[PDB]
Amino acid sequence: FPRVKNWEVGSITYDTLSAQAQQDGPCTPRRCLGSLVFPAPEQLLSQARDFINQYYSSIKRSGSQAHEQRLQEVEAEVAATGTYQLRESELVFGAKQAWRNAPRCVGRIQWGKLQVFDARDCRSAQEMFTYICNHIKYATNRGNLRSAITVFPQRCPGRGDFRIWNSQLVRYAGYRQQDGSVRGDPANVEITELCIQHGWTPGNGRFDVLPLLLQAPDEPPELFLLPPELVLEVPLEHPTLEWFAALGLRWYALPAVSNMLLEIGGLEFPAAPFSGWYMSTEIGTRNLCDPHRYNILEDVAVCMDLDTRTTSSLWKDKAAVEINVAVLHSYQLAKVTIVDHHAATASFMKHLENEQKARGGCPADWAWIVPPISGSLTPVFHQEMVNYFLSPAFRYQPDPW
Amino acid sequence: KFPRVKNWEVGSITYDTLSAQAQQDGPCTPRRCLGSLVFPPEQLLSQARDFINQYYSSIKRSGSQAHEQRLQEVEAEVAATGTYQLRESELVFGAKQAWRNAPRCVGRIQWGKLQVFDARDCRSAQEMFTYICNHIKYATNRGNLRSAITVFPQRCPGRGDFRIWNSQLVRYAGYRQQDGSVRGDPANVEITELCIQHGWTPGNGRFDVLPLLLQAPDEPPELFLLPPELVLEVPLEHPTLEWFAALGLRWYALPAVSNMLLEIGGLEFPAAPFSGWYMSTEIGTRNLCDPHRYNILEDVAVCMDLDTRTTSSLWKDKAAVEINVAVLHSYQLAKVTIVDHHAATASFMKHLENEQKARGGCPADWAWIVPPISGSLTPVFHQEMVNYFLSPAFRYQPDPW
Ligand code: HEM
Ligand code: HEM
Ligand SMILES: Cc1cc(N)nc(-c2cc(CN3CC(F)(F)C3)cc(F)c2F)c1
Ligand SMILES: Cc1cc(N)nc(-c2cc(CN3CC(F)(F)C3)cc(F)c2F)c1
Ligand SMILES: C[C@H](O)[C@H](O)[C@H]1CNc2nc(N)[nH]c(=O)c2N1
Ligand SMILES: C[C@H](O)[C@H](O)[C@H]1CNc2nc(N)[nH]c(=O)c2N1
Ligand SMILES: [Cl-]
Ligand SMILES: [Cl-]
Ligand SMILES: [Gd+3]
Ligand SMILES: [Gd+3]
Ligand SMILES: [Gd+3]
Ligand SMILES: [Zn+2]
Repeated sequence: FPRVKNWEVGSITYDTLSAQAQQDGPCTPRRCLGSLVFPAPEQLLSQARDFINQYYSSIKRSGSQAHEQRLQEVEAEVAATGTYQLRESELVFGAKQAWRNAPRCVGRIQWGKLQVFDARDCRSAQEMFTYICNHIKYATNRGNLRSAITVFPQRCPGRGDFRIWNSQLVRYAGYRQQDGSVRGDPANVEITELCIQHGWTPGNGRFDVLPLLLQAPDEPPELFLLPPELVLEVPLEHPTLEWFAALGLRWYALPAVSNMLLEIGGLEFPAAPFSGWYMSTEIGTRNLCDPHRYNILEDVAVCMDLDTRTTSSLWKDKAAVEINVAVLHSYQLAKVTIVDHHAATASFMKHLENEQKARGGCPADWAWIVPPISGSLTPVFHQEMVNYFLSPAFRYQPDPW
Repeated sequence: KFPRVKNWEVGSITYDTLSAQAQQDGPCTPRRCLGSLVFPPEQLLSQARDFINQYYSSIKRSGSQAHEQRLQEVEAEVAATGTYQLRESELVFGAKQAWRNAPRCVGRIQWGKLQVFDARDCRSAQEMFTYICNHIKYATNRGNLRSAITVFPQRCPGRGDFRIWNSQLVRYAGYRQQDGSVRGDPANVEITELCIQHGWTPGNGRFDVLPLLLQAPDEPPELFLLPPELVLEVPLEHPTLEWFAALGLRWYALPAVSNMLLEIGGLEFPAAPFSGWYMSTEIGTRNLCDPHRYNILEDVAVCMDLDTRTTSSLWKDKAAVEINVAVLHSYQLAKVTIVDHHAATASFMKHLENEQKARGGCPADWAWIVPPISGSLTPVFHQEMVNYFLSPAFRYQPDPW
């Protein structure tokens, strides 16, 4: 079992949980590919059997009558139908486990506190839309954000998938420009074009909230505008740089990923949007300062009267820190939940400790857990980590177009 | 079987075909990635054959008279002696290759410019000291630093190694207390205790340059005072924070790693100190702000009158940036070569581009290439990378005790 050191404290642990890693990653003894962003009834049964074992362990009923009976029921259902259905309590447990198992999530100290909306009876894209609106409403909670997932019907033989075409429930449009530039968010050019192609009348601002493209089984995607009073946004200002407000920057309250596949015990839920709350570096560092995103770093630095003619003035570092200060201040001012990267990584360290006691390890992707500014100022930088895949899991999947 | 590698800032794609040549298996498997872990008779002929072939291809002389002749001589030497001697030009070529192959080095744009001092006729620790003193004076060059390596005799069976017990040629002492805590550098408490144990009168300061412990084969180490005029140091001041000087901080000019093992063509050099120049985050972020190093961050924030009562003021990030400014300002004022993390990573992207054309890829350790502050503000953050072991190489080796 891999030995793991924390270099700040000197403590050492062994990740025994990694030995149970079912599915395989991209690395080999010849080469490590850890930095890459994107690396049959019998096999359904063995996946299902392992999940049921997980579930009955969690409720202190391993080896019990109810445990063996459920294993038998699942085998019989797979034999008779090619698939099986989760019980409601199994779905809740499995959704929480998938979050808990997500190696790239620094917010997992919260994994036990997750509101699970069971939408597996959803019949249409129109009912899908209503479920999504109520997710957004519940999760936003007027700024006091609450973690939630809504689970739409599973993939099954004989029917297409439910899919949310949007990568998040709330996203800003990206309009390819006349001269080849992008107005708004360059990350969203593709989905923006698809929305227009599907009847949306575009805007022309930098922060136009996109409509939803929702796909019911064997249906074209259908366009739905979000009710604007459901989409809580935060205008960005800085506590001491009064000109910052004149940038006209905004971001939205709710980070709700909507393009990932939820896998539980072999069953696949291609539509299962989940939401928490932001860590401020996601907005202030990546979304606003990535060169291929809003790319505001140099404009802020010039307004700050920094010397942008030389790298050794650290103008980039200074401007990025104040942009992150603006995000934290603005969300706090607006009474919208947000966590800074110091508080988040501190809580993740407690999560690793909890998980070492509970499970003998914790799958974690160092390059995603360490924040994109001030890396070695946070405790996770000095913590060696073991990255591996456990199920239940959130998985990437191809775009439906 | 050729990993696809994407740069996410630009969208460009390359394939690392060089990875298909990796010799020493790394620590990762398809079941788990260990990429964040700091530390994971005549097969000598196959390693020598391969290295000789490397040398002659690099001079456009594969399959020619001198190539075959050199192949026979190493064969004859190993048959008659069980080992072989590197030609002078081969030692130079191999040192530069080991540097070029170092996956954790962001400074490899310089790999072609390296001064190699051949100390393979060395004997006794007194000779090492004069060799080390020659290196330090050459490398330091009154602040206009020049990359250099000194290669002491290779390991041979039945006889002890040449070893430098210090991890660097210049290191500050770390002294315990009437209460456990350390005055000076906590990274060097052990070698301080070893140096004192061998007769060195310790100082009482936070920045006392340690003596050298130099080990001739099968002899105990010998203490050597470094000539103080040969140890160039930089008092740290800040361009605008007038009180920063009064903190009494210093760092040394020359980063000279002296505990790693150089391996060329199957031959091993446990004493081969190499030096370049600092990247400013090494000093300003890790050495001065790591909690287990000088841990100065909060003292600087107090002096800056920052709100240390909440993490979301980003007082840590602000104090860190100003410490890095102070490092850069002070080295530039002292006319000592230094490179900031923005300049260094941009040069590394150019190195990756050069290596793509020259060799079809480049072994790179993402977690070590991305700087410890402002990670996603540097281009390497957005570059996918492949990590693997090529030879010649710098390897880690156990403490010689
Ligand atoms: C409660 C507050 C939460 C915080 C502060 C948080 C934080 C984060 C952050 C910073 C990332 C990296 C995202 C990026 O760089 O793009 C992430 C990834 C992720 N989070 Fe969490 N998260 C939270 C809640 C949740 C919840 C409720 C779930 C699921 C039930 C979840 C599942 C995931 C997954 C699957 C990823 C990986 C996404 C990917 O790699 O594409 N997170 N989280
Ligand atoms: C010339 C300017 C140079 C710069 C700016 C530079 C920069 C760096 C940096 C920042 C690191 C990370 C080390 C740490 O985090 O403590 C590193 C590692 C390393 N450097 Fe360079 N370096 C330079 C020259 C050299 C030379 C001349 C050699 C060898 C001949 C070399 C070989 C290495 C090796 C082997 C490592 C890996 C250390 C390890 O794996 O622990 N570097 N370099
Ligand atoms: C629940 C939750 C909370 C939170 N704080 N963040 C996220 C979150 C996750 C991602 C993953 N994306 C796919 C990619 F790899 F492209 C990047 C992207 C974002 F923008 C996010 F906000 C999700
Ligand atoms: C030639 C050169 C230039 C430069 N800029 N840095 C280094 C350098 C390398 C290391 C590696 N060490 C192993 C560990 F992980 F323990 C840390 C440590 C340092 F302190 C350094 F300064 C070397
Ligand atoms: C190429 C590299 O893996 C990529 O830029 C990663 C690095 N770490 C990350 N970490 C987080 N949290 N989010 C990201 O999108 C990324 N991107
Ligand atoms: C645990 C983690 O691997 C460790 O802290 C690493 C991370 N990246 C690093 N990167 C560099 N350049 N130097 C280091 O010492 C480290 N330390
Ligand atoms: Cl986002
Ligand atoms: Cl150092
Ligand atoms: Gd003002
Ligand atoms: Gd303007
Ligand atoms: Gd005062
Ligand atoms: Zn790996």
